[PDB]
Amino acid sequence: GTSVKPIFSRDMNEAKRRVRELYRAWYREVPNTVHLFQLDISVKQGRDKVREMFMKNAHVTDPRVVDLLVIKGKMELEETINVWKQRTHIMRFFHETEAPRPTDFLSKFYVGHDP
Amino acid sequence: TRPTIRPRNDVVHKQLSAFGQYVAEILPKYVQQVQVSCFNELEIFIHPDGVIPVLTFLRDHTNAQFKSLADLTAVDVPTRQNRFEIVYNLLSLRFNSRIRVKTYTDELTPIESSVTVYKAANWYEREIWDMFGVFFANHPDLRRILTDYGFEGHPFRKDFPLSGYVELRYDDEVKRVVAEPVELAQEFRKFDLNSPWEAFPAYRQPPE
Amino acid sequence: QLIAVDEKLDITTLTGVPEEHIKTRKVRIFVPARNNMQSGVNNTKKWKMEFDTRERWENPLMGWSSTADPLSNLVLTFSTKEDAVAFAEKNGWSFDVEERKVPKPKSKSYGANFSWNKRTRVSTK
Amino acid sequence: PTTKPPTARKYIWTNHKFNVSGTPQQYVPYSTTRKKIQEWVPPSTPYK
Amino acid sequence: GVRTSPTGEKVTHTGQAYDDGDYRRVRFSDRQKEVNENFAIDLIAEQPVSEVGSRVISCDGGGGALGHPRVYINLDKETKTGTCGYCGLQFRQPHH
Amino acid sequence: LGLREIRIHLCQRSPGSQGVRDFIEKRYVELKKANPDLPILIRECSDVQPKLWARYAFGQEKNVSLNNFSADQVTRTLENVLSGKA
Amino acid sequence: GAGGALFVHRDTPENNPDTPFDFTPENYKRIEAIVKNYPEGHKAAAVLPVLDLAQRQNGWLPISAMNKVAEILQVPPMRVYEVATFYTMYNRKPVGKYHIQVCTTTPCM
Amino acid sequence: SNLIEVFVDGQSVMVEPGTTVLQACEKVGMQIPRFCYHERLSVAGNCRMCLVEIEKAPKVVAACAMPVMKGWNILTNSEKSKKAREGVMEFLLANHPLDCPICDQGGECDLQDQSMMFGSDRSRFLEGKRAVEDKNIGPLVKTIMTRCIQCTRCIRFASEIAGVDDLGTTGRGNDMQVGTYIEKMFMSELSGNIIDICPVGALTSKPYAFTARPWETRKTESIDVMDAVGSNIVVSTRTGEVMRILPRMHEDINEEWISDKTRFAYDGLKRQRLTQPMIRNEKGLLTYTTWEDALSRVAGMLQSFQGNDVAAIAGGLVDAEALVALKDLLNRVDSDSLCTEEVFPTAGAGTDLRSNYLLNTTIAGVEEADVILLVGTNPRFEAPLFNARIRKSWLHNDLKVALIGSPVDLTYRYDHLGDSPKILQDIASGNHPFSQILKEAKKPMVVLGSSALQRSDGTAILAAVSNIAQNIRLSSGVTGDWKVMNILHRIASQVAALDLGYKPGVEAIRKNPPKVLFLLGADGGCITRQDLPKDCFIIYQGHHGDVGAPMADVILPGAAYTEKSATYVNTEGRAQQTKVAVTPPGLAREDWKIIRALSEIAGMTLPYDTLDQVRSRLEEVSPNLVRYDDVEGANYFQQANELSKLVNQQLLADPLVPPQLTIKDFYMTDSISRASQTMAKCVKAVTEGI
Amino acid sequence: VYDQVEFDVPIGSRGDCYDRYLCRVEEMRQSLRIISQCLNKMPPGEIKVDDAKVSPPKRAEMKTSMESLIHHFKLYT
Ligand code: SF4
Ligand code: SF4
Ligand code: FES
Ligand code: FES
Ligand SMILES: [Mg+2]
Ligand SMILES: [Zn+2]
Repeated sequence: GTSVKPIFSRDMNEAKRRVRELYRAWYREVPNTVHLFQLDISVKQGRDKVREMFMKNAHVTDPRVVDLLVIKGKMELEETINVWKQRTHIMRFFHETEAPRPTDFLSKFYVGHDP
Repeated sequence: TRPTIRPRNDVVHKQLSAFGQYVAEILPKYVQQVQVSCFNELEIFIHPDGVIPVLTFLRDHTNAQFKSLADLTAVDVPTRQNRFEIVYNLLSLRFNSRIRVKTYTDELTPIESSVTVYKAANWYEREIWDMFGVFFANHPDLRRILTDYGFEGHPFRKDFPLSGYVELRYDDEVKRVVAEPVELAQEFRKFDLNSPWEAFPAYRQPPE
Repeated sequence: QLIAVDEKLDITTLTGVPEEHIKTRKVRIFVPARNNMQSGVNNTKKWKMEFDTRERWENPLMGWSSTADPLSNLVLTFSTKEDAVAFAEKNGWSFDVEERKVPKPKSKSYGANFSWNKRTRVSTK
Repeated sequence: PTTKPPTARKYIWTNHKFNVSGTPQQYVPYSTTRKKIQEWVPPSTPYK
Repeated sequence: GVRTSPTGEKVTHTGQAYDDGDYRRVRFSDRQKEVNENFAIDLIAEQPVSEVGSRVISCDGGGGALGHPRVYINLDKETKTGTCGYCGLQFRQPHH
Repeated sequence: LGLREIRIHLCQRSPGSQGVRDFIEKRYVELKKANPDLPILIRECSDVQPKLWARYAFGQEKNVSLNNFSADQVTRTLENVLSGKA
Repeated sequence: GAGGALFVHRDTPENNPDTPFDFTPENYKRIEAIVKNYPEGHKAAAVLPVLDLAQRQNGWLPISAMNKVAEILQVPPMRVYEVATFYTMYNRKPVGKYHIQVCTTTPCM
Repeated sequence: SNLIEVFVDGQSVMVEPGTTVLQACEKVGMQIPRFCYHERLSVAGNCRMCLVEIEKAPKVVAACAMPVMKGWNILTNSEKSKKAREGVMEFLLANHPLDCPICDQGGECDLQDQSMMFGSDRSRFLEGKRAVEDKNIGPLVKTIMTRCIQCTRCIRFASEIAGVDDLGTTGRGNDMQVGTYIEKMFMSELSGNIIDICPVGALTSKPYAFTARPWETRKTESIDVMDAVGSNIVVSTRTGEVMRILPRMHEDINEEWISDKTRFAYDGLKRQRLTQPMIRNEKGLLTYTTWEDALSRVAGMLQSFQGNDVAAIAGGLVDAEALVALKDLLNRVDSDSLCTEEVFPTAGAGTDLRSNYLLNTTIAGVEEADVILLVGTNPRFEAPLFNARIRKSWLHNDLKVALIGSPVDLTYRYDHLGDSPKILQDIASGNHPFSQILKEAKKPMVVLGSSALQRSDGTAILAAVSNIAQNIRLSSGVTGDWKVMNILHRIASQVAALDLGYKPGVEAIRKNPPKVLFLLGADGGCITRQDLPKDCFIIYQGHHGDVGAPMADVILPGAAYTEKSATYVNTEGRAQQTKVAVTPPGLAREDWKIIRALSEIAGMTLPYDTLDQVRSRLEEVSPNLVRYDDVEGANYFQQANELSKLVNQQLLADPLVPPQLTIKDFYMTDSISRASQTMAKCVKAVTEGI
Repeated sequence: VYDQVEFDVPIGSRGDCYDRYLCRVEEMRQSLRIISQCLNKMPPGEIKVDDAKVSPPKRAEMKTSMESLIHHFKLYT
């Protein structure tokens, strides 16, 4: 029951199919992105980052949430392909000027009060 | 009551009440409520499934003729199970009138795009999607319109913080503009202004 | 057409909040206490959701109050505690709820000020 | 001002200064408040 | 009422001067420190106390609508003077 | 290696703690008479389950469920932990 | 017009808590007779007459007289201060041997 | 039943007989404007702001005093009611001074708000205003008498709640004034509350003067640690600094009041603060260092010693999280010498039964008793809100109070049975008339202060009081849930420590002098270096430089109660949690985080990494410590009485004398209050007249 | 008071840029007309609603009257 209306997919199988299609499109786009934006990363780095972004949301079990995630990923792909994005936008995925924040207890205790 | 109080208009109030009754009788499938505000502003609450029929009837009917869409926006009310309130404002030039149509949705439920009924909605629905995250089904070209490229989240939502989560600055080592977690030299100072004494008895709620 | 989704509601991956501000945060759901400097009770009608206080420091220039907490100002208003709990749950925030405290009904009696044999009699008026 | 002189006050500047930006006489902002938290001062004598 | 700290820095009306070990003094090297020289506490301390032949006096700071809100000062205590809470002027009844 | 403390978390009005309650009503007194130096902390429990806790040297602990135990079962378990067994 | 009399007390060498005041033995007999009229447990009701009695022996009411009445009746001193400052026949300052009071209300005016 | 039906604006409601019009309007959720009515004071009826129209009645009635009559129809928004409110506001504002920009009441003024909501927007007053001279009633309450609207709330509070008759009205009519008529200091442990109840800026806080406005403040709802009552408070902050402390209404505990130490000792949080870790240099002087160095030194000393050598003393302001963390850390080195500065008898049941060391009746219960016996304690200074509850019962329920101890002034009349502890035995045997008094009492209550327990004969005193309770129980039977036995605590950390298995008292330290000592906020001066061997390693953790700091080898700066989310258990056994208002200053850290980091450095890492995990461990040890605001407990008085009958320690001849003999002693008691300049001013004011 | 002034509304014929330019020029002329009327018809009186719970009072009233000061304070905070 729970009486919900879908966006595109009726169960997780169709949602997974759409996820795979979007992943294929991003995988094909990465080399062109590296060429056009004149990025100093490799194609391997770009595809690894695409996989990491996809795996960030691997725990989702709602087909509607997956449909919205695919819609957002398609929005980002359309944005990248048309060059609406600049090199700064593409490089924002890699956080190159962010100092690594530690995760163990002792370093956090040393730096400050935040957990 | 004369010099400083806004005058009333009962004729327009009666006309709008009668027309609201008219609209409700013609479309019982979707119309849930009809209201006439004290300053003569007709409001019609409907079911989401009736977004396209209602508007179509309102813009096409001989006695309606609301051929112009002033604006279309959304309101976020987190306490409601259906978070978002979709508000259409329509103007009739033939009858020199205005009408407001309201419906509801939540985060995961699409609303039918009304680009077919009104061409003006295109950018309005894109803006609602960008600011609030409300998806519109069958929209020609749905994408962000106001926010920056790659911006995460929807700013107009009540939960979103006023200054957001990231800022921008130019970094010389990478020779480009970078986005970093927001740090503020001076924090925005939250004021508590609400008076502990009630202002308007006419709006008092039952004590539950 | 309806698809009968079976799972609990969860929208964290769509809100765009950085994960640090989803997992390490604690919200408080409460009806705010009446300000003891006044007698009005109109600010004790609705439920509030607010986040935990984070570090504030002193700006080296001008000595202003600096923060790095983006949720340090966010306050949400709800009709009932159930709505607040549902919002916090669907947004993925750990919460602490406090039951609403109401003043107990008190038996007032002006004439008690002038009791024949009781301790309640006023020594002044 | 020759026919309508301004009112005289003893705190009004007797010598006008121009825009002193980009000059060793420029304004430099600073906090005008005093220290908020005082720290404990350990005793100067040995404890044993 | 200006006066310098042991470091040679002027002390403001507020009383704040950077401490000897405070690095922030570096912001004044090759520049100056802005200090207003007309101390209000000293200037108001020079005004003569006004003698009035009534128990309650009124003050509006002078200038009518150009001063402060008008207030009424009781002058029954003879051990002290009535001080305006806006302007700082002092009033007393003719005593002794 | 040895006992340092005992903790008995019993729930005030749940049926599954009833027998444990009887123990404290009758058999706790003489058990404290026999063990004047052993801290037997009697504490109140939330709707989950009754429990007994034993602490050993260098902070080693493990617990035993007392759900639906009768008073004799409770004192048998307590003498088992109090003796060089289990 | 305005009253003129102050309703605060400031100690003076002639009017302080150590100003000598005490009832005469005859006045103590009268105080006992006054106290008896009221119901037991309601002894304060004698604040109004006994205070007056003090003024009838001393001429006026020094702060020590108010303290003595408060201690005799076991009433908090601030209650006696309230009574003394409320009623206009109580003299909290010395008066002349003869107190001339001329009426100036409308029928008399 | 006995309910009568009345109508508020044509709407039916059922009310109890004798209910005032104001309360009936409140039943439907309408608030009648007021200035002089306070639901915790006696009705006055003087302000006249509450006047309302009753249908078919020509005269408006005062809603705060008039009892509703059956079939009445209140009309709270009629023209008559509105015009009454407008006229009364006009008369109130006629003589009021134009002081809002300089008044501390500015954004929090009931007069301002009700003028905006119910009054007119204009003045037609064309005369001069009255002005009155200021009164000086001490260093805590600033007085600006011109602002007074003559509500008389201060007079009713002082007379009825505080128990003092210093305030009053002198003169009459327009010239009537509120004051003391003489130079007197209104000094009492509940005095500051007259600032809260005064609706105008006539009575304001002197320490708080001019510092902040209400709209800029951030409100953090928290708990007080200045005593064992656990009063609910609001900490108001602005830009990372604590502005002031306000009461928060809790019906069960402190109502809407707080003691003066709870209200005015917060400035001590800004003085003598430990901000950085410190170690002893080569010359034996304390010098700043990093966290890593200090933790490494402490961990080295911890690794070498174990068992009986390692010991810890907990102070008065420690929280349950830090206590359990320290307990686990010392257990990992096989140490059980974890003690408190406050002594509780360990004989018989001891800490074994929660009922034995708690105020079983509770604060709320005092309202249901008719006889109370207090032994060796001063309720007024050890627990001012508890004494306020006792006076409330004494005033409204004719509660009879008797005391065994020095004849301290409790602000209400009681029966002084004496100060000899042997009298307790005389009551227990039955030769005293008070034995008969307790025999016939339906809800007898016996309260023993923890302060009395500090002396050497305390185990005997507890046995005698338990004997009195047992005699009452066997003679009258058990009525049900009454719990005659009660223990009154004065230290915030004591009940949680006892709940955690900590051994009360410092006796085990003297029995087994340790080599490594952990002073966890312990500033009582109980254990000095004369009571310890040489080369003893003393580690102090806390937020203030006090008795315990300058005698230590390593100093670890901790967080005060305003800078952490920590759990405290009051005298009732109720568990409450504080919230972070501001972060700890400098390099100071959360106490349990200090202990956990130290455990990691020494190799025996504690299982918990977050606050929820440490509270899960807290639940594992004592489950009642995570049930915030729950006070239900099981009575085990019979078992504890049996276990107490074993030993027969002899009673001392020394008369029962409390530590807080007089008001001056009340102010400076703990490290936060000892660092407060406001408390120093209060002490100077109560010792020196001026 | 737009119902009390007289002006014409320019109307185009072709819907192009040229027609929109002519409309704006004529609109400028009609605004001159309306301004002329407004100049000749300005009445006397106060400038804000005589309701101090909405509009701030005058400064002289704010410095003389208690209600005016209270309303100034509350309206500006
Ligand atoms: S008490 Fe209220 S009305 Fe009076 S001056 Fe202060 S803020 Fe203004
Ligand atoms: S000082 Fe405050 S509480 Fe006391 S009478 Fe005046 S207004 Fe009322
Ligand atoms: S006696 Fe003079 S007016 Fe009455
Ligand atoms: S509130 Fe009723 S007269 Fe004051
Ligand atoms: Mg006040
Ligand atoms: Zn002035």
